[PDB]
Amino acid sequence: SSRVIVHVDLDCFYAQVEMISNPELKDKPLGVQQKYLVVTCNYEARKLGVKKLMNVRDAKEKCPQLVLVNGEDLTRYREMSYKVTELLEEFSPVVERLGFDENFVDLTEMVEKRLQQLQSDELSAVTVSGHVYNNQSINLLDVLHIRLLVGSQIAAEMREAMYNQLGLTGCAGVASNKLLAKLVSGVFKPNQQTVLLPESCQHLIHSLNHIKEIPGIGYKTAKCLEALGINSVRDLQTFSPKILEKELGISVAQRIQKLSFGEDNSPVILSGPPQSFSEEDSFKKCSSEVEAKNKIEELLASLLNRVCQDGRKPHTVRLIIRRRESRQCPIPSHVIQMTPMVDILMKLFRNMTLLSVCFCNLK
Amino acid sequence: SSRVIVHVDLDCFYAQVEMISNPELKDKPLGVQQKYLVVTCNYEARKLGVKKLMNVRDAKEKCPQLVLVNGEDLTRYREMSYKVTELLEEFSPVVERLGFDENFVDLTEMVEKRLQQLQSDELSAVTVSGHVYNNQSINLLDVLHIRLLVGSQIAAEMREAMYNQLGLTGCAGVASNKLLAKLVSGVFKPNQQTVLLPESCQHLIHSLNHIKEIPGIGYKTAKCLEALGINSVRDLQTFSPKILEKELGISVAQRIQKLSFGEDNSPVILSGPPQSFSEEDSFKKCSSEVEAKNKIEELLASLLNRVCQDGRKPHTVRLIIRRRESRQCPIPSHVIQMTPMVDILMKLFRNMTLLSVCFCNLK
DNA sequence: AGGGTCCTAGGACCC
DNA sequence: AGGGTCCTAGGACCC
Ligand SMILES: [Ca+2]
Ligand SMILES: [Ca+2]
Ligand SMILES: [Ca+2]
Ligand SMILES: [Ca+2]
Repeated sequence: SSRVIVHVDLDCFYAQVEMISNPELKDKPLGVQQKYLVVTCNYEARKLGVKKLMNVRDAKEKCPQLVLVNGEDLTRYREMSYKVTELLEEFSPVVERLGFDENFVDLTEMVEKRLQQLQSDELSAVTVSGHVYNNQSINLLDVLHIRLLVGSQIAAEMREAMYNQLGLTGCAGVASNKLLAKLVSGVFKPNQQTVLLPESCQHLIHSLNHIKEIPGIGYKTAKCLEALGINSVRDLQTFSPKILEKELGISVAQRIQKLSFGEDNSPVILSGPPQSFSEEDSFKKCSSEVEAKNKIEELLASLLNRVCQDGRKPHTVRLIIRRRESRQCPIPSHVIQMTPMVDILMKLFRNMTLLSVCFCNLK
Repeated sequence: SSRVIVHVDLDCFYAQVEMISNPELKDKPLGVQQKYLVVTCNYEARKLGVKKLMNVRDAKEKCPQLVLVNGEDLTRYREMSYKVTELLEEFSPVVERLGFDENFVDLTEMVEKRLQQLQSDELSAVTVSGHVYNNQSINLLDVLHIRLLVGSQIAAEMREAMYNQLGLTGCAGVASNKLLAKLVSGVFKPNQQTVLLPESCQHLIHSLNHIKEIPGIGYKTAKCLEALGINSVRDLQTFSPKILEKELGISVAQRIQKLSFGEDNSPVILSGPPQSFSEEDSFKKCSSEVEAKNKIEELLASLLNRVCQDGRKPHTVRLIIRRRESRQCPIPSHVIQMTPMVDILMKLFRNMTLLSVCFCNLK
């Protein structure tokens, strides 16, 4: 029932794609520009004082010597994301994606293969690759330790294979479940990998500086918790289970309190092909008229430049706004094998600072 | 783009299972008893004046010489249902179930195989099996006619294979989509099969005596339609498409009006294993106290006698009532590999003439 | 920002 | 009755 999971995380991802979509961006302070905000920055830009999601005013005032490229189209980032997943699936079929720049892999079949291609002295060579968290000694007699180094060497290959093949540097974190693997990967922040052996566990949850840093405890679940006298991870651990049941509910409170201890029971989900393809247009309360039309038309050009890909096609259409609301309905089947579409999306709008079109229910 | 679909329908199904679960029920007027109502009756019982869903008072007063068996457990009906689907999947992998006693099969690969294992004189033998609807002549030069007899012979085998193998008599209806196939199967009502060739189409939709008889036009969609001056199938055909769009919506009105003409674009859904396993307890406002507990406990005994089957197991639990409402939440994973369950279902009840427990999200 | 994800409670429907 | 089904609009979450 103990596992080995690894968690692979692409570095300043959108920007690292850019330094390969244009070699001249190397050793330059690069930021990626989305409306009037820098969405992410390469490690030259981050030490000149540019910060992720700090306005592009102060991006150019802490670093008026910053270079910028556009990030309002995602295409190159997304393609380069799926080559990452694809590459990791070459190591194991079960890979779970998480946004464009993280992935998990269950290594427990592949660790249990690699321990049965070792005679005695290959086992005596079972070292760590990368760092160990909280600089913990390894008792190479604890099979949980043994397995959690076999997985870390596997993690090295995934990272070097990403480099030698795809050209991406990225961090990896190995640990007995998706949660501790996700928190340990970020520890040694530039390009490297870190493995959480079992006794290090509590040292990684109490190192957090607010329960919002817990994977899965979000914006609303922090508000509720903070209005109960729960701020520290240990508050959330020691708090009454029943009172948590009945302010947050049975599904949340069982889940997030079990998180605070470092527990995560969920398996690695083979994401496979995506569920949906969608696009967004933010504006400063600009759309105030049925020129909602234009952005609906404009968002549907790219979407039809997308939902002809990967050999599948959509059956439902959804229009999302914040004048969130959504209206959806099935695409009339004769359209599935532009413009008549547009009037469908206006039937959804007329049925109701942002407009979005979304194509899902792919078959 | 024309297709051949067949629609197989088990006769007085629950009762026909009974006449095989007990041979002594042959040539007896059999009804199946659910609370104080006869849920269905074999064809001896139906000609003595017993009617499906007429109280078991008048069931025993139009036919005080009726024999009855219990139908408040479904098990034998369900097992015998899936042997039907299984048997039809042996003919084609893509079978769509519909309640316990109907199925569709797409025969368009198997018709297109069988027409390429015919030399000339086997093609000259391509007759109908069963009846033709509206007693229509067959121009054996129209390939749509040709294919819609090849499918009807296939339909014979499914029915005789059901008999010789499973022992069930049942009706079959073949037609170019799931809708006309479903309406034509019921035409010749005792055990037989009927095929709708293309020109017969309108003769089968206008033969209906209210738009509730259309597959998919239900209880609510009839109410709305009837409050617009729509009662006949031709009312619904000729009614304004836009006004239908904006009283019934874009997804309904596009769908059900296209139904009224005999059109159904939806493919045959390979149902595969079921999505959910659930159970129900009706009562005459009896549960009025936390003896809701008992029925929750009682419904969970059978459900755990069920959700250990077919090699899969549930991840979410749902409690349904009508004091519909439902509350669900994920089953804590340590329970997935009774009694602690019961308290979960009471956390759902306390969060709120019927009580039901439902296990789905099977993995 | 701009993408993604699943859950839920209800809504219709079928038999 | 007593089972089943999918859709939808929202709800949370992640990056
Ligand atoms: Ca980074
Ligand atoms: Ca978080
Ligand atoms: Ca019948
Ligand atoms: Ca109907």
